[PDB]
Amino acid sequence: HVNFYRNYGKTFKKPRRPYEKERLDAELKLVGEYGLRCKRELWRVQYALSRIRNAARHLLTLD
Amino acid sequence: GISRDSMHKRRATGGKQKAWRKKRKYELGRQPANTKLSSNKTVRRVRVRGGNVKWRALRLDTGNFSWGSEAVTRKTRLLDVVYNSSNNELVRTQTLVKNAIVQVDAAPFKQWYLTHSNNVQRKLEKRQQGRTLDSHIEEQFSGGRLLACISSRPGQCGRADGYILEGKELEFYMRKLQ
Amino acid sequence: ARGLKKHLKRLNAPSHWMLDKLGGAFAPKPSSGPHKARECLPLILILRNRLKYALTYREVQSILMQRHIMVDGKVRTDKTYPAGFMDIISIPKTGENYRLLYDTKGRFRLHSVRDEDAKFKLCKVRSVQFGQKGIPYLNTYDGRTIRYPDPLIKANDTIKLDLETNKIVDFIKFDVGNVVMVTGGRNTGRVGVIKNREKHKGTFETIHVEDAQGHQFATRLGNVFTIGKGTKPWVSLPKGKGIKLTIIEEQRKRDAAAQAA
Amino acid sequence: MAEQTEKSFLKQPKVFLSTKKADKAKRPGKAGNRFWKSVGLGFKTPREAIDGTYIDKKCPFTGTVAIRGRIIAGTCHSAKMNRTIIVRRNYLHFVKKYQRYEKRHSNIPAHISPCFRVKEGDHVIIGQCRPLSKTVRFNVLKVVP
RNA sequence: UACCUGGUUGAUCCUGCCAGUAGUCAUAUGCUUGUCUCAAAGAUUAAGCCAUGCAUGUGCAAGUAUGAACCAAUUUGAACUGUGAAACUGCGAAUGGCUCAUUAAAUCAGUUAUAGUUUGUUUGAUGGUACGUGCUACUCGGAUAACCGUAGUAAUUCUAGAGCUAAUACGUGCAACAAACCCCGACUUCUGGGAGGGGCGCAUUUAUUAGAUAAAUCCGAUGAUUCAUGAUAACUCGACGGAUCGCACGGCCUUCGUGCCGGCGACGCAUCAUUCAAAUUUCUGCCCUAUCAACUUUCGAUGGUAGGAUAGGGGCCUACCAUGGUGGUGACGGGUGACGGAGAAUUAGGGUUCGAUUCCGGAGAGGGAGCCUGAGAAACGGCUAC
RNA sequence: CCGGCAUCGCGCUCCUAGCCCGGCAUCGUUACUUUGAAGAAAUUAGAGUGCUCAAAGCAAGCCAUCGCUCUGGAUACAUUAGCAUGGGAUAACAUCAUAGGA
RNA sequence: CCCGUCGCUCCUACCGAUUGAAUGGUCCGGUGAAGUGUUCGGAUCGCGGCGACGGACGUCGCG
RNA sequence: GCUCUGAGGACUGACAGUCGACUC
Ligand SMILES: [Mg+2]
Ligand SMILES: [Mg+2]
Ligand SMILES: [Mg+2]
Ligand SMILES: [Mg+2]
Ligand SMILES: [Mg+2]
Ligand SMILES: [Mg+2]
Ligand SMILES: [Mg+2]
Ligand SMILES: [Mg+2]
Ligand SMILES: [Mg+2]
Ligand SMILES: [Mg+2]
Ligand SMILES: [Mg+2]
Ligand SMILES: [Mg+2]
Ligand SMILES: [Mg+2]
Ligand SMILES: [Mg+2]
Repeated sequence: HVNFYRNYGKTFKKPRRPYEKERLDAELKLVGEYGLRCKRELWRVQYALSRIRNAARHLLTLD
Repeated sequence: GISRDSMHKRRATGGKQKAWRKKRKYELGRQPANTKLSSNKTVRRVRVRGGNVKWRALRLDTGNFSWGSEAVTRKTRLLDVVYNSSNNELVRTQTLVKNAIVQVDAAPFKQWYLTHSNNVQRKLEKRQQGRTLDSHIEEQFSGGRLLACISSRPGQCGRADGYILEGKELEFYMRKLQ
Repeated sequence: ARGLKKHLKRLNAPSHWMLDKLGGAFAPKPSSGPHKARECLPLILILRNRLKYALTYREVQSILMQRHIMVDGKVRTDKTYPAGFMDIISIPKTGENYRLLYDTKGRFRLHSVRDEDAKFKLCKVRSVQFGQKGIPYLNTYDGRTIRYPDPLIKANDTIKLDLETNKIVDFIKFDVGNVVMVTGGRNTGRVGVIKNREKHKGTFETIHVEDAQGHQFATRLGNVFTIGKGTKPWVSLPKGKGIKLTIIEEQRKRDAAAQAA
Repeated sequence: MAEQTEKSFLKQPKVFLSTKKADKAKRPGKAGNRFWKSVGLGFKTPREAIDGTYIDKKCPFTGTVAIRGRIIAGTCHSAKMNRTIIVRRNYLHFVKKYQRYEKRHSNIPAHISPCFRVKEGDHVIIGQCRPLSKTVRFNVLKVVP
C-alpha cells in the first residue's frame, strides 16, 4: 500500500517541567503580545528555532 | 527422497543441526545404477535439471577401449570385471563402474595390429623398426583377453569407455590379481 | 524463491532512474537484454518520464508498436528494453537521434547527434578469444559479438560499430593517456585522461584519471570506458563537458546565472 | 614404487605415462612428464613438489585445485591428520561500547600437500580453493617454520 | 532546554531507594469532539476453524475451421473470401499476495567465489554430408479433440462406446560443393611417389597429441589451468541439422505454360556469448544461561583414497584405511512471549530498549512425508499417502 | 605546509624510463591513521522549489505567461569485516653469535 | 524503645508416601501407507511380412 | 544352511619358498 511511504513527523515537544511561574509567565507574555490561538503555537517556534540553532552549532564545531 | 543437502549432517563441533527448510528439489539424489555386465544392453533416459538428458547405463557388454601407446581406439566387447579398488562386492556382482579393471576382447586389436605390393612393405619396414610391445601386454594377446581399465561414468553418460593398461599401472594391477 | 522474480517495486528501482516515490507501487523492471539491468534505462522511462512523448503506460505501448522507435538502428517493439550506454535511439518520424550518455551525477541524458555522427555506435569489448574451429571472436559489454576480430584488438579495448556494415571500423587500444568516461560508482560521468593504471595480482586493476580542468580520481577497471585516443573524444560530450564540480561551484554558477538575468 | 600405497593405482589425470616417444624437456604434464603448475599470486612452486613422487588431486601445484578467492595467514594449530592441518587465525575484535579490543580466534582446516612439511605452530599462508571436504576449503601455499 | 523535586530526623549533613516530571511511527480504554490535508487499521492471544462470493488465464496479418453461427452474398467454376464463438497445440500459472510457526554462525548483513555449476526467454553471432557406390538431394501417414449420435451415475471441469476432420500436436523421411584433412590401397616404376578407388555435419563419451622462445626462423587468454581451441582414432540404436504460417505483387519467356524468378516478416530447432536469476560458497558479525564442562565417534563424527549420486564441489552416500574435530576466546545444551536486516523511540556524548509489519533476504501453507509437468516447484488458489 | 634537494642514500637489468639523469619491481608480519574505490532504495541530515503555510511532495519557473524556452530531480553519513595508496610516532608478534651471515 | 516461643485470621512459596497426573518434544526398537527407481511380467495395439491362400487365419514384424 | 571376501602366524633363504590348527 503505497501512500504508506509518505513521511510525516511532529512540529513540537511539550516542555519538561510543566508548572513553573517563570516559564509560564514568559509563555503568556509571548502569547499575549503576538496574539496566539494557544501555546502549541508558541511551542512550534521553539522547535523550529532549536532545529536551526542546533544546525548552526554543529557547523561552528567544525572549522 | 534422497538428498545432498548438508542440513542433516552434524556441525563440525558436533552439535545437532536443526532443520529449517523442507527439502528442496535442487538437492536431489537418485538411486544408483549398479551397471551390470550382460548381453542385454539397455540404457535409459532421465530428464534432469535444465530439461537436458542423462543416459543411465543399466547394463552393457559393448564398450569403446583406447590404446594410448599405439594411439588406436577400437570398439570391443566387455568380457568381465576382474578387480575393483572400492568394493569386492562390485567385482562379484559384475558392475561396470568407473576405474574398474575389465577384460576385453583383443579381437579388433589383434587384426589392427595385423594391419601395420611394393608401396605396402615400403611402409611396413618403416614401421617394425620401432615396435615396442612390452612382454607383459604381449602375453595378454596370447591369452586372448586384455586387462583394460574402464574410465567412463556408465551410470552418467550411457557408455562404457576405457583404456588398455600398460606400464606401471598394468604391472601393479596384475600383481594385485595374482 | 522457486523461480524468477518478475515484478520490481518502485523503491527498489535504482537511484539514477530518478522516478518519484509516490507514483505507484512498481517500476518497469527491465527485461533481460543487452545491458545489465542495473546500468540501464528502459524505453518507457525514455518516452514517458523524460521526453514526455506519452503520459501513461499504454501511451508508450502505442508509441512502440507504431514501430516508431529504433535502437542501435533496428526497430524495437519492447517496452522494458534495457538500453544502456551509447545506445542510439532514432525516431525517423522526427528525423531525430539521441545517444544515451551519462552526466557527471551518474544519471542518463539524451545527447543529440546528427546523422553522420549517428551512423555508428561505440562500445568496449569484454573479451576476445576463440570459438568453433578456432575462429577468434570478441564479446562486448553490449552483448554484441564480432567474428574475425582485428588481431590487434585485445580485451578492455573499445571499438566503433557501423550500423550498416555491422563490423569494426576502428578500435582504440585501452592504454594510458587516452580519455575515458566512467560508467559506475560515485565517479560515473566524469571524463578525463588516464594518468596511471596499477594492477594487483588476484583482483581489480585501477585507473587514475584527471578531469581536463585538474581534478583527479581513481576507479577500478570495471567502469572505465575509453572514448577517444588522446585527449579528443570520438563522441559529442554532454552539455557540461564531463566535469563534476563541487556543490559550492554549483552554487556560484546559479548565482552567476541569476545575476545576469 | 614408494608412493603407491593404496588399493588403487594412483596417478595424475590426463598425464600419459607409458608413451613410445619420450623426451624430458617438452612441457610438464606432456610427453609423459609429470604435471606441475604455478599457483600464481607471487607464490612459487616447491622444489620437491617439482621433482616429487607423491600424487594428490588436491595439491595446488600438482593437482586439479585452483586457488581463487581470498588468501589468509595463520599459525598451525593441529597437524594430526592425513595431509591436513588446522590453522588458528588469531585476531582482535572491536566492541563498540567499550572502545576496547578483545581477541578472538578462528580455527580453519587446511590441506597440506605432501611437498610441504609443517610442524605444530608453524606460520602458514593458505588460499581458498573449491570445497574439498565438509571442513576443508583452503590449501596451504606457504610455510614459515 | 547537558535541569531536578516530595519522603528516614527533634532538626542537620549523607548512602539510598520509593514517588514525582517528560516521550513513544506503542497498544487498550475513559470522557469529549465543528473544519481542511495526511493515513495505521485480526500482528501480540489462536501459523486455531472456516459458510459464502471473488483472487490466473490467454488470440495476433501471421499454428488448426465449410465439424455449428454472423456479415458480404455467385455469371452456381472455386471460395470459407471477411467477422468469428468452441476446441486442439503453445505459454503462464514457480510472479504477485498474506503471515512469522520453524530456526541463535544457522537464516541474514558487508564483502568473496564458481577454474566447482544450471539458466525458458531478450539481445548478438553461429548452422554442410541426414547417405550416394560422398561424382551437387531419391516421397507425402492415420487419429485426434471440438461436432454428430448412444449411455452410466445420486453425484462433480465424474465417466464408456460408435461416427467425421486438422496440425508448428504425434510419427517419418530427399539433403550443399572442392570434399579440404585422415586411414586402407590395385598396378605403375623403385618412388621423398603416381596413385585407379574404398570409408569423414554437428552434438555425446573416451583416449593419444598440439596449444610454441632465452641474450650471442615462434603465432590467443589468465594472478594461476592438462585453458580457449585445433588435429586424430573411434563411440551413440542422436535430442539436433525447417514436410510450418502471413501480407506486398513484378523485372523479364527458357516450351510465352500464376512462366525464370526473388524481397519483407512470423514461428521454431541446436551451439556459444549476454541478460534476468539461482544454487553452492570465503572471511567477519547475534541476545540471556556454568543451578549447561565436556560434546561428536558402531548407525559419517574429522580426514584420506576409490567410487556412486547430483547441474556441480562436498561424507551428499558407499567400501576400505586412519582417529580424529570442538571446547574458559563459553563448545555442547538449555531459554527466548527470537525469522535477519534497512531501520523505530529516546538521545549533550557514550548508550538503553525495540524491530510482526508494506523495501530486501529467508521460511511456510492444518502437521509431516513423497512426487509428476516444466527452464524453473519437493509447488498446495497441483497431485499421492498418513 | 610541502614539493624537491646534500652530508658518511647495498644494486638494479623490466613499464613508468632526463635537456650520463628524479622517481623501479620481488628476498618479516600486523595493529594504528590518511586518502580512494565500492558501497541498494525508502529513513536520517541537508540544498533547491510559495502544495496558501504546515506535515509534505519532487516538483516547478518566465514567456509577447501565441505553436516553447529554462530545467531540476544535488550532497552528506554508512560503526565493523573485506580491497587498495601514502605516513611510519605509538604497541604487539616474530628474530644474527655455533656465523649455515653480507 | 523493643526481642522470641505460643494462641487466632489471611496470603505466599517449601518438603511430601503417592512406580501422582496431564501436556509436548527427543532417542532406540516394532509394524509400516504411499511415491520414486528397478527385476520379472504382458491385458490390448500398431507394416496386419508369409502361405501368392478363400474382410477370415497360423506361421510375425519388431516395437 | 550353502558359497565366498577379509583380518589375525610359523619356519627357511620391507621380498621370495614351504607350512598352519584354529578364532574374529
Ligand atoms: Mg513470493
Ligand atoms: Mg518486462
Ligand atoms: Mg544523561
Ligand atoms: Mg532512620
Ligand atoms: Mg517527622
Ligand atoms: Mg517513577
Ligand atoms: Mg509474534
Ligand atoms: Mg570424489
Ligand atoms: Mg516465534
Ligand atoms: Mg517479505
Ligand atoms: Mg489456519
Ligand atoms: Mg513453498
Ligand atoms: Mg507442499
Ligand atoms: Mg487458498
